[PDB]
Amino acid sequence: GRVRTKTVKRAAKSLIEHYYSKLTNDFHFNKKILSEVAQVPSKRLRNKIAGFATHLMKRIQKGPVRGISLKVQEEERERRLDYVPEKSIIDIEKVTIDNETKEMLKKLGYQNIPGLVSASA
Amino acid sequence: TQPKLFGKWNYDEVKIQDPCFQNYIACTTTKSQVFVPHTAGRYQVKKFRKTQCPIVERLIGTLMFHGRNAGKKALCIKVVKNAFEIIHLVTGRNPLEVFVGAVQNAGPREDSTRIGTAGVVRKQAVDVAPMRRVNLAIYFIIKGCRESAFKSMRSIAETLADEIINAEKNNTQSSWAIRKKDEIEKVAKGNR
Amino acid sequence: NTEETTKARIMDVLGKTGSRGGITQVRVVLISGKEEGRQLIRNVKGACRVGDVLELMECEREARRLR
Amino acid sequence: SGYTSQVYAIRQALSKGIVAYHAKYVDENSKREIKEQLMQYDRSLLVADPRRMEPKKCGGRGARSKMQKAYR
Amino acid sequence: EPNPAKKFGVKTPIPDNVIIHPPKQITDDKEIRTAV
Amino acid sequence: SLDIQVVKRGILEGHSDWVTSIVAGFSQKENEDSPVLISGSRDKTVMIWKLYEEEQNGYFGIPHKALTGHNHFVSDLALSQENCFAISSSWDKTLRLWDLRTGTTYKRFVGHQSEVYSVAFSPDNRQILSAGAEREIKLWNILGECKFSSAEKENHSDWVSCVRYSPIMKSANKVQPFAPYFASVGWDGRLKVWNTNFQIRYTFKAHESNVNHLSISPNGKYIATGGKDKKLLIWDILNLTYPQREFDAGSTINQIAFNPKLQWVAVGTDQGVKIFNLMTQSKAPVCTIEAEPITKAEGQKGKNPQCTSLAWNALGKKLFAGFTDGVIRTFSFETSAN
RNA sequence: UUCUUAGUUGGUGGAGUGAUUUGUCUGGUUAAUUCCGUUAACGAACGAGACCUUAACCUGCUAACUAGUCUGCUUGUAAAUAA
Ligand SMILES: [Mg+2]
Ligand SMILES: [Mg+2]
Ligand SMILES: [Mg+2]
Ligand SMILES: [Mg+2]
Ligand SMILES: [Mg+2]
Ligand SMILES: [Mg+2]
Repeated sequence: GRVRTKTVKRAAKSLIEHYYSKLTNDFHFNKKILSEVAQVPSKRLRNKIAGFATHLMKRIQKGPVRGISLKVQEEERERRLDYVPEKSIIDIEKVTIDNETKEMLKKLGYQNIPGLVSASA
Repeated sequence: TQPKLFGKWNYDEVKIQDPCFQNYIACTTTKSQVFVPHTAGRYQVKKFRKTQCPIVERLIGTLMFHGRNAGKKALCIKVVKNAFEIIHLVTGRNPLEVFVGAVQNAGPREDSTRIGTAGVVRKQAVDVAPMRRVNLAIYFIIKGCRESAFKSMRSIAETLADEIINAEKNNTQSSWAIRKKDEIEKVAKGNR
Repeated sequence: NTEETTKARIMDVLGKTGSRGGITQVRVVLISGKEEGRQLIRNVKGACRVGDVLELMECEREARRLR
Repeated sequence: SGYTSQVYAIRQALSKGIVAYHAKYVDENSKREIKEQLMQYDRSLLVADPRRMEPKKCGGRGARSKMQKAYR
Repeated sequence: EPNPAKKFGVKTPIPDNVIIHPPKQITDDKEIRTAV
Repeated sequence: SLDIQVVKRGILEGHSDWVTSIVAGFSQKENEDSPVLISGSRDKTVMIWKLYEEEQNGYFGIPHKALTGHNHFVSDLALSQENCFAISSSWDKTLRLWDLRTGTTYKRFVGHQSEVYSVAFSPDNRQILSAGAEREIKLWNILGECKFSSAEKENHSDWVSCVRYSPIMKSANKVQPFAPYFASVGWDGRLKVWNTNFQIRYTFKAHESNVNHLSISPNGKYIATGGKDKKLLIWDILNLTYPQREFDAGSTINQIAFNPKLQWVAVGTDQGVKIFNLMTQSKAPVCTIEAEPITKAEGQKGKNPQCTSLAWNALGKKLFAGFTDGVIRTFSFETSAN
């Protein structure tokens, strides 16, 4: 019946939330941190929080972590690595039209302007 | 050197020919080779520990089982030792290689599960497991000893001795044990 | 007493049956003179792991359910 | 406490001592030999039989048994 | 009440009541080996 | 061709938990190998090993004396000039002086408050330095009198992981421009260099991650530093506005130790150990992760046990590494192959 | 005693004219309205937990003429020494 009280989970969640960088993959080291890091009344309860918090550490060694936010630490360094383009995948110059599209365009009257249509056999 | 049982009964004097009982018995292990059947072990803890119990420790246990009279292994270890001496003086065989056989024989291979539906008591064909088989075998063997052993000058170490012998033989007329062993299968072979 | 005790071992422990919630259903594999290899789904009672060995006194069986 | 138990301790002391001797008075390697040696045969020579007694309860006559209960 | 210098009620925290002090802020100096 | 092929020599089995510290005897006589090996495990015990001769039975050596001591973990071991005295740091909040020939500790320094993460022994074996979670470095008398404690103005953020003393040039020349010192590395990722009299000499923010270890070249010229930073940084005791050399070893770094001569750096990572060369400008001269002794437990497989300690023998030929499974592995180096 | 089962509420928001409902759920999961997760709900209160006592580990600390071990002495049986 080894399940975790909500409090136990919240703690591990928020601890990891604030100190991710510092937190290790070792329970003992982490337990020490958790104790030096906050107010855990029960010595026992402290472990539970660390034992589980440590668990999450290995589940983030995976990435999919519902409920947790690693902003500056990870989440943001994420944006810094994904914004370098060169030529809009969209060519305003030459554009293509198919049957249907051209059909709608010839009605609109815009049928033919700076965009070329291509036929297919 | 090899630690004989009760000081005079080589364990390697036996082997489990059938594969069924190989893991569901004790003669086979290095740890099992004990001088005394008393280990105050911690079997019966996980859900299969019972296995690792030196077959005779089991016998002694199942033996000190009648209420008031029992609950004291001290003695029971005796009733079992004398019984082994006595079994030897008759077939002069390594009495473990006797008790062992008996254990393999006295265990029913088939039983009927009572499954009743609205008053009617029906039954089905069920194949009896190994652990269950051995358990039944010993329980049975001993069960009988007391039967006659009661208001008799015949002693348990004697009743038991006389039992373990015929129980190995399959002598359906001299083993309250094997009687059921057969009947349980028979009746069971009927309900099936 | 001339019986045809074909020795068979446990392949897979299916589930539990008989609302007596004690009987176990198991898939078997044989090892005996007669046939061998034939797989059956028999009903046990008692302590049983994967790979044990059980003496069937009737290979023509294999009742079954799983609901 | 009891005849049987003492024997178990007298046992456990021997085993622990023979090993304990070899630790500080012999090659730490010789200790390892004997330790596994005993461990392999029986743990009750080095380990400690954890269990003790379990206290009673006003719920009945003993540690886990209780006054009869007529229903009908 | 966490103050040994007060007569309010309690003194020991509630067993669940778990706070997790967020990291503070830090600034400092360095002792580089000058390059001239 | 002439290449580095790492031939294995043997394994030392005896430790229950992690092997957090290792030290080999010093050269009691110019260029003579020392037959003394000391290790420290999380099992709470210190180990004195009986080195074997040309062994390959499977092992390389056997346990000679096991030290019953601390009530907790052993974080580090500092060895006395002559192989006969040693200190150990523990999380139990104490340190111990072992008379290596008698499983006894004649002196325990009690004064630390938090766990201890390192023990520094002074050349002139009379100064004992200890670093721990307290963020304090304590100075002890060869007796046990805690003498001084690194003040606030001086100590650093987070805890201290390791502290060492720059070695000592023997010839009474006018030595280097630097004077012996002792540097400390903290979890705040800061490397500090101390002027003997506990006065700040150099504090540069080293990495971003915590630093698990540091090592000083026998020259007392450069210092190697690494941690979760996953990067190994080496520093010149002179121009320090930047590291004299930087490498990237796969995963986190736990121990860094230069060769007592050879001039390479052995790095203890979670993978295994990667050895680099300052001679070149390469990036991984050698590499071993080979870890799987207990791993052969039919079914039980702890893929790659991370190493917890690195230590060469006197000369610089043999190399030891303590791992997760509490097993020390021996690696020798043969070149000019092919 | 129900029951030590694991339940019980109220603020705002949603549905009903209304008693009332949702919140406290479809599915998993757990000894548990315990979690995962779902989600017209969101935030919360008391309960199980957490906690407290006792039991099991510590050849490492703290100590001990109202515990006990050892060390040098000495005494009795013994030939002494051993015991
Ligand atoms: Mg409302
Ligand atoms: Mg309304
Ligand atoms: Mg809610
Ligand atoms: Mg409801
Ligand atoms: Mg309701
Ligand atoms: Mg549900």
